[PDB]
Amino acid sequence: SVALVPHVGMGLETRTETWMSSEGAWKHAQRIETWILRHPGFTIMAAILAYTIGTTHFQRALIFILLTAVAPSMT
Amino acid sequence: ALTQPASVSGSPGQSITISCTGTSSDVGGFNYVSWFQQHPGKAPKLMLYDVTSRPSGVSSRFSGSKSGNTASLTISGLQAEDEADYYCSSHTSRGTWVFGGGTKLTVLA
Amino acid sequence: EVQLVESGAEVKKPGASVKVSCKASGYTFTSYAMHWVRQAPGQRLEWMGWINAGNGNTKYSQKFQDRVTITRDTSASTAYMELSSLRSEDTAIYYCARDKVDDYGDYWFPTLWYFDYWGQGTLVTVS
Amino acid sequence: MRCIGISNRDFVEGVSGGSWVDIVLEHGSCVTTMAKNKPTLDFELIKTEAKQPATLRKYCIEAKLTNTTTDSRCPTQGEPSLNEEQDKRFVCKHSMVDRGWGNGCGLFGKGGIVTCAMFTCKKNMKGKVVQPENLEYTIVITPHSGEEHAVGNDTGKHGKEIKITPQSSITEAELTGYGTVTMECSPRTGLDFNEMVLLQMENKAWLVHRQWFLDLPLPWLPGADTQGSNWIQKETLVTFKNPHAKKQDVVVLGSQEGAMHTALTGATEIQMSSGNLLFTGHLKCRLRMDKLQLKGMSYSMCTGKFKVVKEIAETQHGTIVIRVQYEGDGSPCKIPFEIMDLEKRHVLGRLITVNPIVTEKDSPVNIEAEPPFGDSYIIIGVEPGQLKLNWFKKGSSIGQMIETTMRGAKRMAILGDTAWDFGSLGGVFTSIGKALHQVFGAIYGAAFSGVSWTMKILIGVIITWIGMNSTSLSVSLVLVGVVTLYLGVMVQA
Amino acid sequence: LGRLITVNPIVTEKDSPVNIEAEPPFGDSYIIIGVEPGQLKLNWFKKGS
Ligand SMILES: *[C@@H]1O[C@H](CO)[C@@H](O)[C@H](O)[C@H]1NC(C)=O
Ligand SMILES: *[C@@H]1O[C@H](CO)[C@@H](O)[C@H](O)[C@H]1NC(C)=O
Repeated sequence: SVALVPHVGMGLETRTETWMSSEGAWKHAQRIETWILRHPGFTIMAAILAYTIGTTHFQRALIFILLTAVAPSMT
Repeated sequence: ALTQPASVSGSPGQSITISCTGTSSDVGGFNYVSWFQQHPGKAPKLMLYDVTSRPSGVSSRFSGSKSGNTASLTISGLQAEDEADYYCSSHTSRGTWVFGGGTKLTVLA
Repeated sequence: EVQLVESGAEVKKPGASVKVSCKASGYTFTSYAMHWVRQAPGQRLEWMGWINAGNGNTKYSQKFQDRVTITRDTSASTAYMELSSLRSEDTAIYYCARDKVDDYGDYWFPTLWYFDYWGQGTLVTVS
Repeated sequence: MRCIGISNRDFVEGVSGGSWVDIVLEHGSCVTTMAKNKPTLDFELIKTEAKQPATLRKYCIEAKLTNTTTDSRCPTQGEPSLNEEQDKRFVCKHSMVDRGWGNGCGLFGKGGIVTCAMFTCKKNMKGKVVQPENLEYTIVITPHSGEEHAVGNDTGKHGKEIKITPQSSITEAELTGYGTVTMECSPRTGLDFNEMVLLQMENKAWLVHRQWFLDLPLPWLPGADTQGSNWIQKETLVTFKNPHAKKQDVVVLGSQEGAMHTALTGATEIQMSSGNLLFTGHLKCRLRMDKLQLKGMSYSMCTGKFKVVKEIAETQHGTIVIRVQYEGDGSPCKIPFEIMDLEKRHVLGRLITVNPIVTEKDSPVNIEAEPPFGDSYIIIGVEPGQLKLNWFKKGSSIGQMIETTMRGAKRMAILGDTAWDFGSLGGVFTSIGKALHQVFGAIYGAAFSGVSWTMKILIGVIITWIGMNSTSLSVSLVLVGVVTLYLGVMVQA
Repeated sequence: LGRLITVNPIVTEKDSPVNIEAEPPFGDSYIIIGVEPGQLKLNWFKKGS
């Protein structure tokens, strides 16, 4: 779908605000937060995986949060 | 086809502009814009090709310019002998040629 | 001097066949394409097609695909345009025009000064 | 008087040795130019028009499927055939179905199937591409005359409109009473339109990059095409349903014009209902003050009384404006105006509208000045009846520095390398900074092409963490991380 | 900043147009035509490095 390919953040923005500036600046954060609300078990599983593969705490956090960012992108 | 006014008249010694309009494939995309003068009972003769430039042996009174999909012909200092049939021709994208509907130039007495 | 000579006026019944001769002199005929343009009396010009004297290939307008055939003669430096199955609306003045082909002997992209010279015209009347 | 009233207004000071100043103009933003002994002007880019747009690509966006046909073939005799697939206006797909004796052939197994139907496009999208040669930039020129119907009177013919095109770099504008101004701009390098295409909806429009437009998964004809039927990759708007391997049916996918609207999140909207009007972008310019004159330098000093008809107002940049009417005799004459201290010892502020004159006694005048921080007093007129207006300015010089450097950082971020030309006078340091910005911005754009602000923040945080866990490399990493974090948080997309 | 590919541009005839070639440097480039008054200055930019 075209909504999956937005013409966003590729260096053409000027002083003028974009077409979906204000109300459109925050689809993804709220969408991911809602997905985490309604799909917790996957989030706990991802946290366990980050605990497992990660060696240091920073790597664990990076893997966990960024996996949770991956998760609703495909769905 | 090419759309242009059927008849254009003007006072002698004046400046008039006549326009030939086609489509994007022939006029608005190409520089193959040429104008031909048809004397009554005589063979056509080119007065202007490649509107940005002019032919040899033709007076500098005739000037041509293209604005988008419309090509314009401007004549400065109308005179009696300018009364003749003028045709706009364009080489279209498909490799063929298209001509205008023919224009009659009238000079007031 | 580039001189374009055309045949005289002809009259033919509808459905006949007419071949017109346009002879060009004063230049190298093989290195130039040849054009044929018609015009009804008091009407606009119509372009039939062109023949490249370098190779003899043919190209005609979409309207005149199945009725207009044009050939060329290198020896006489002339091109013959033949139209069959004449119609009452075919009565018009027919002009033969010339333009330059590229240095490769082909007529793919016409020059900027196309239709550089014109012939005197042939008048054909259909009964 | 044009800039007074807009938050996005910037001040440029001084001139070069050649009496020229490099400035950049923006839509919705403006800059005022003044010098030691020169009239103060108002500059605003209000219109950008392009001629003869060329249709690069026509995208279909509404479709309907009719005249649907299908036929099957028994297993192991190839694929089913119609006399019909020869025409490309239809959409066809080969799926796989079950066949049997109940299905009309004497062999058992999986059989072939194919369906085709009309693909007629109801509504469509057109993308217009325009050469930089066809661009036109319209700029309004407003000297600080101070007439009563000038402050923010954008709809009034008070300033002078100038038309500049790439065909003539030199555009020359005469100002009545202020000499004649030489205007130099760089329309070609403002935005490289070779990579942008004008996308047009039924009544709305956007300015989008050409490449992303070429990557849209919608049916298309080339712009030069006029048949209106050869729709390429039609399968993106049709679905062939094969529920249980017995029948393939084709249906039309819906309307993506709302989906397209969502896909234009990071695009900038324009309109071309009555011409390719664009209110987006920036224009780098060089201002030459060679032939600028001061109006009314032969008019004597005002001697009569003055009265205030509109009170002092405080702008967004610490400047003040006042409307005062001359009640005495001797018009035309110069308005007395000083920004003095409480003891009237040292001049504190400076005039924005230099040495104004009274065109007519009844007509009031508008005066702009920049008072210093704290207490300030405006002296208009002379004894008898000398007006002394008290004013207070909030803030501090350190503050003024912090928001001016924040604004400089923001304009640098949103312009790129060209921001170094905002007030450049030809200094070698300016050129060095410009070169460094070009190289750094090229690397930055190569590294952050097509990435959102949130993930920009994520990458910046990662870079700062890496820098904090490594000396020169560490400080370089934390610096690049913090600057990219600022860029990500500041960018709206 | 640049050099003329068509060395010595000449006006053979007053009303005859003449084609001129030049090789501008990378970046901002300015074409100077004629002399004051009425001198033409163009504003082409070269894309590359
Ligand atoms: C589609 O069906 C309609 C039924 O009314 C018919 O008129 C039309 O000719 C058909 N189109 C084709 C291409 O067969
Ligand atoms: C702008 O100027 C015109 C003419 O001077 C005047 O009629 C109009 O009221 C002014 N508008 C404003 C907002 O000052």
